[PDB]
Amino acid sequence: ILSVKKNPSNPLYTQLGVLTKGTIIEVNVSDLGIVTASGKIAWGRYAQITNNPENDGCVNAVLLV
Amino acid sequence: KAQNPMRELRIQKLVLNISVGESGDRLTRAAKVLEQLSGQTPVYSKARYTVRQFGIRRNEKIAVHVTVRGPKAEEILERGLKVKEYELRRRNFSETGNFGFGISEHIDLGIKYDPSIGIYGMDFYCCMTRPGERVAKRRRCKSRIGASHRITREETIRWFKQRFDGIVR
Amino acid sequence: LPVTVEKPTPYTFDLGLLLANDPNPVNVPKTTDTQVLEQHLASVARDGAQVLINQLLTTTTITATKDGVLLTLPPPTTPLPREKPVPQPKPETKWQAFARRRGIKPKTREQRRNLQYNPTTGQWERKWGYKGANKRGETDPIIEVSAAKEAMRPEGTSVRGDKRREIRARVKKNQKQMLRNQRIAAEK
Amino acid sequence: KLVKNSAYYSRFQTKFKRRRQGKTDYYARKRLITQAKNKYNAPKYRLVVRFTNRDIITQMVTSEINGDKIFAAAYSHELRAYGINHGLTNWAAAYATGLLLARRVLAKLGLDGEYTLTEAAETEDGERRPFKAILDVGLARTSTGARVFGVMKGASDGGIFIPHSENRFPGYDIETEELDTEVLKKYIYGGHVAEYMETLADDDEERYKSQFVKYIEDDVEADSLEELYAEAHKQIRADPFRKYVSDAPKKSKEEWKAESLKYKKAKLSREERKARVEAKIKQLLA
Amino acid sequence: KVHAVSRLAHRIPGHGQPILSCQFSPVSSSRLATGSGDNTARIWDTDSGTPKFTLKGHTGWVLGVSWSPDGKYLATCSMDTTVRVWDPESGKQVNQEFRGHAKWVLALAWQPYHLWRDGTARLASASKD
Amino acid sequence: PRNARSKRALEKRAPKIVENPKTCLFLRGTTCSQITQDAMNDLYAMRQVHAKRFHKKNAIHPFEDATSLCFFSEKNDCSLMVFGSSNKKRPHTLTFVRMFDYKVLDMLEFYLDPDTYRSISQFKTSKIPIGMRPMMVFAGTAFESPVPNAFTMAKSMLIDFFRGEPSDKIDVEGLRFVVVVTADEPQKPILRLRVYGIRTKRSGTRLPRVEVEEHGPRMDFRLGRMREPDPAMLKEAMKKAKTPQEERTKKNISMDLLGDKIGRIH
RNA sequence: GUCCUAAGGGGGGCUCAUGGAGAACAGAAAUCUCCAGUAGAACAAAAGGGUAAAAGUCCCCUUGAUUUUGAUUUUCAGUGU
RNA sequence: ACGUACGACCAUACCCAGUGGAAAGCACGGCAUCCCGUCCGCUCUGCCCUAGUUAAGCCACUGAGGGCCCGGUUAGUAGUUGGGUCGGUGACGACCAGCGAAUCCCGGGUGUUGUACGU
Repeated sequence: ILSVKKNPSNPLYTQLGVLTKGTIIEVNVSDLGIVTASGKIAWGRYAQITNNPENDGCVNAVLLV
Repeated sequence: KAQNPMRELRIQKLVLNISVGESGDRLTRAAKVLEQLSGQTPVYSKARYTVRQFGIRRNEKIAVHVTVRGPKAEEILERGLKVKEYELRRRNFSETGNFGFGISEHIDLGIKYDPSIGIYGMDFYCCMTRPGERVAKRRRCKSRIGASHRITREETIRWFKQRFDGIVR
Repeated sequence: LPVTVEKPTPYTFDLGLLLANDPNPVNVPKTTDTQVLEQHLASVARDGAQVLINQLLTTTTITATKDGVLLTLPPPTTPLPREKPVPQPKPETKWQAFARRRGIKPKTREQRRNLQYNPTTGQWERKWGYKGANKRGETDPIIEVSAAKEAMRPEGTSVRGDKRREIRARVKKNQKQMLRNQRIAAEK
Repeated sequence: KLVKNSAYYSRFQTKFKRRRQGKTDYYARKRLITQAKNKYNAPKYRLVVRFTNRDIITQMVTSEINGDKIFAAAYSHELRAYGINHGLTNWAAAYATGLLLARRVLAKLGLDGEYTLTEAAETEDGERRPFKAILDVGLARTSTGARVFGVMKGASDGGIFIPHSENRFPGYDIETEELDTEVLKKYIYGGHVAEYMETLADDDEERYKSQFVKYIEDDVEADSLEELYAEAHKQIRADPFRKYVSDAPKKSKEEWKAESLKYKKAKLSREERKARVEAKIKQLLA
Repeated sequence: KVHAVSRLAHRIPGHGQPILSCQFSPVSSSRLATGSGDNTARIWDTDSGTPKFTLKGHTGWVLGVSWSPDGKYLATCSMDTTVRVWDPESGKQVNQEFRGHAKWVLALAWQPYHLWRDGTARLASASKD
Repeated sequence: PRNARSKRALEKRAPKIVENPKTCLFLRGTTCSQITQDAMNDLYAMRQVHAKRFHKKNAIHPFEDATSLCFFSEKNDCSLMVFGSSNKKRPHTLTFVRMFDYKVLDMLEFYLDPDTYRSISQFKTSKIPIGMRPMMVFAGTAFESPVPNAFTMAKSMLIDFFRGEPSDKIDVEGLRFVVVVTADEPQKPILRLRVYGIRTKRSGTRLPRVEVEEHGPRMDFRLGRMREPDPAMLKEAMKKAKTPQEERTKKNISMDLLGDKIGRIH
C-alpha cells in the first residue's frame, strides 16, 4: 500500500488512513509490469477496497483500470 | 482579340430570393416552393439589424434563397423570361454586367397550385462571367480580373437580345 | 595542422553563453590594405573558434540521444542585467492579515472543490456556477411561497429571481472588499 | 466622396509581396520555422509539397536569414525515367515522387578532409539517427485522401522520419478510428484510377477514350498499373539519380540568354523619355 | 553493420486474432509472413506497409510459419493437426495439406538447402502426439 | 483583464524568477541614412526571432528625452532597442538602449564607418539559419578595464544582443557560426564586428581543425556618447534570483544517491 | 423579467463597417447579386505603429467545474500517510 | 536573360489603364467513379494534360494622376540647455559653447536579391 487516497465517509478518516470498504488507496504495481505509452514504468496506481478488513483480517482491493 | 473563344459570355449563377420578412410557416412554405422549383434545399437568411417599423428582429430568419448553376439555371431563367414575355428594361441591367427581375406569382412558371403552400413571388438574379473567373475565386494565387475581361451593360444586353430573342426597353 | 594555439595570456570561457574572451591584444597592422587586414582579423577569429571548439569538446559531458549528440552546458556566469525586477511578495490583504492573526488555516484543494453529493436526488452537483446549488429551485416547476413574503414582495418582481438577487448582493460586497484591498495595496 | 484619395494612398500599408501574390501563409510559416520544442540549436528541415496542373513539386528545405535553401528536389515529371508516363499528378505519382525525394536525400547523405562535429564527438554508445523533416502543405486543404499525404507516405516509406498520424490517408474510417490498408494499397498502386478505367469502359466508352486517350495510345491497360508502379518503386530504390532528358528544345545557358534577350523589350533611356515628352508637348501645342 | 531500430515503420492491421508467429523472407526484408489464431497466415509487403496475400484453409490456430531456405515455399503448421505449403509469390497452396499427425503440430523445420536430394525438399514437423 | 488571452498577455509580461528572452525593438528617427538602415537590417536578420520592427519616423533624440522610448518599451515589452539616426555631426549612428522596468537603464552610441561597411548580401556564402544562436568571441585589451567604461558597456550590450535563448544543452551541429568583436585600448579605438562561418577538417587527432569563412556583416564602430545607469537601479537590475529548483543548503542535511534525506552526527 | 451540452483550449474555412450599380411586394431603413473597400466593423485595451487566409466571425473535437509526483521555494502544522 | 517552387528586404514592389509575350513552364481548362466538401463539384477534393486559348492571371514595356523611396538644400538655422562669461538690481540682451528641427526648394527613381530545377 502506498497511501490512502479517499475514505468515502470522512476526510478525517482519510487523514487517519482508515482501510474500510469502498476506500480508494494507492498501491505499488511494480510486480504487475505495467508500461505506459511513452515507455515509462507505472509503479503506482489506484485500487478500491472491496471487502471489510475489520471483519476479514485482510485487505482486498480491485485495481481501477 | 474579341473573337477569342475564352471571352464567351455565359451564366455564372442564378439566385432565387424570397424575402418574406416574417419567420414561421410562411417562411417554411417559401423554402418548400423554392425546394420544388430548384431541386435542392434552400438557405434561410437572418436579419442583420432590428427595425421596429418593418417588424423584424436581428438574428431572426426572414428570407430564403437558392443558388443554382449549370443548365438548370438556364432553364429556370428561360421559364422566368417566358413569364416575363422576353421583355426587360434597361433599368434592370447593372454596370457590372449582371441582371435580374422579379415575378409576383410562382404559379405562372408552371407549378400546380397547392393551397397548403400558398402564393409567393420571387426575385431572379443572373450573374454573367467569361471563362477565367477561377482567378478571383481560387484560394491560392487569388487575383483581380482584368479590365478588358469584365462584362459591360451593353455587352450583356446584346447577349440577352441575341440569345433569348428578347427586347430591352 | 595544429588544433591548439599558444598565447601569452590564456583565454577565459563562459560555455553557458558560448562565449570566449581573449585578453591578448589584437595587433592590427597599421596599413590600409583590406585583404591583409581581414586576414589578420580572420586569424584572430579562427584562433578563438578553435579554442572554443576545443573547450566545448573536452570539458563538457556528451550524451548521444535520438535527437543527436548533445553537450551539457553549465549555467551562464557572465553578470548581465535583468529586464524586470525580482518578484516580491504581494502586500498582505485584510483577510490574509486576519487569518494570520487568528490562526486560520487555508482550505485544502479537496475541501474547496466545486462538487457535492445531493442526497435527495442522489446525484453529484456543483455548489456554485452554472446549474449550481446556490441557485436551487429557479428552474423548479413548483415553488411554494409564503403569504407574508408575497405581500411584502414589490410588484413586478417574482420569487424566481430572489436567489440571483442574493448572489448579486454577495458578489457586490466581495468586489467592494477586493477593490478596497487593491486600493490599499496600490497606496502601499 | 472619393475613398481612394491622397490620404488613403499615404496611409495604406501593403502586405508582404508573397501574401499579395497569394503564395505564402506567413502565419503558418512562422510557426513552421521559428518554433521548437527543444532548444538544442539544431537545424530543421521541411518537406515542401506543391501541386500544379501538370506536375508535383517536392523539396527538402532549410530556412536561412537571406532566403530558403534546397537540400534536394524531386519532380513528378522525372518519373518518365522510371517508366511512369501518364497520370503525373495522381496520388500514386505523388507517392512515387515522395519516395524518389526520400531516396535522393538518403543517397546525398550517404545513408542508403572535412567532417562533422557529430563525427568529432561521437561516443561508443552511439547509433545512426534518422533524417527528420516536417511536412509543409502550403495553402492546400488537409483532408482525407489528399495527395500531400501521399507524398508524405512515400517519403516515410523511403526512409525520412516525418511525424504524422494515419487519419488522413485514403481508406481511413472516422467512426471506427481504423485505417483500411486494402484501400491504402489500392491507392498506392493506383487501383482507383484503374477501377475508374473499367468503370468508364463499361459505362461511357466515349468518355473513356476522351479521358484516357493517351493510355490507349501508349497501350497501358488498367490491370498493368500495379506492376508498373511496383517496378517504378523498385527502380527508384535501385537508382535514385537516374538522368532523364525531356522532349523540350535543348540549348546551352548562354544560348538561352541570347534567345530571351532577343525578345526582351529594353527600358527607354532618359534621353528617349525626354524626347517623347518634348514630342508630346509639341503635339499638345499643335 | 546493422544499425539499431529506433522507431515504428508500419503498424499493419488485418488479423482478427493474436499473432502467434512471424518471420521474414530469407531473400530480403520486403516480404514478411505471420500466422495467427484466426486460422490464417498472411504475407506483408514491408516496404509500403501493406498486405500482399492471405493464406486460408487451416481450421485451427496457425502455430508456426517457416520459409524455405531458398525462399520458394512457406510452410504453416496449425492446431488442426495439419501442415500446408504455400507459394509466396502467388499466395496459392501447393498440392494438398499434409495429414498424419494426431494432435497439434507445434514446430516446423526445413531441411538445409545443400542437403536436398531426389529432386525434392524435406520438412520436419513436431507435434503433441 | 477580462479575456483569458489578455490574462495570458499580462502573465507573460509579469516579472518572473526565470526571465523570458529579451526582445529588441528596431526603430529610426526622422532622418536616417541608407547605410544605417542597412546596418539595422543586418542586425535584425541576426536577431529575427526576438525582435519587433517599427517602420515610421520618430521625432526622438534619445540623449535629450527618452520618455517616448520608455513608452515604446512599455507598449511592446521590448527591453533592448536599436535606434537609427543621421546628422551632420553624426552621419551614421546606432544607439543601443537597454531598459529596466520599462525605464532607461543605460544607453550607448555607435558611429558606423560608411566606407568599410559590408552587408550580409555582399558575401556569397551559406548564411546562418533563422533562430540559431552563434557563439561569441571578444578579443582585445579594451574589454578588461578595471573601471566600467564604454567598451565594457559595449561588450555587455553585444552579449545581451547575441545571447538568444539560454539552454542547458546544445547539439554539436549548432556550433557553425561565430560573432567576433575586436577592440584594443589606446586616436579613438575601433570596435570591429565580424561574423564567420565555421568549417571543420581532419587533423590526425581527436579534436577537429577549425577554419573560418566570412559570413557578414562587416561593421566598424567608434564608441560615442554614454549614459550610465543609476547605482540603485543598477543594483536592482544586477540582483540575481534563485529558482525553486536550487536547494538551500542546510547544515548536516544532505541527499543521498537514492534520494533519501541523510543527517550527519558528530 | 427571460435563455443557454458553461466558459476556456486547439484546428479549419471565411472577411468586416460603408459606398455605387441592380432585383415583385421592398418604398431613406427587410433580403439577395456584383464591384470598390487598411480595417474607418467587431474583439481587447487606453499607441506616439493591437489584431485581416486573424487576436474578428462561423463549423468540428474536448468540455474531465480545477489532475498526479517532488528528497526543491515560502508559510504553517498537538489530526507530522 | 526567361519560367517555376520555396523565400529575403516588405509600395522604388501600391491604386488605374493600354500594348506585347519565341521556347518551355505556369495558368485558364475538361470530367465528378473513387478520397473529400458544399444551397450550388462556385470554393475545397479526386481524375485527365488529350483538345482549345494567350481572353484573363503572370511577366515586360508605356502612360497620366496620386502615393512611396533616396541625396542635397534648409542649416548647424530656428529652438532648447548651460550668468556658461560679460553687462544688466534682477528679468533679459549679446557672446561663447553643447545638443539639435521641420516647412519650402532642387535633382533622381518606380524594384533589387538567395537556393534548386528547368527553357
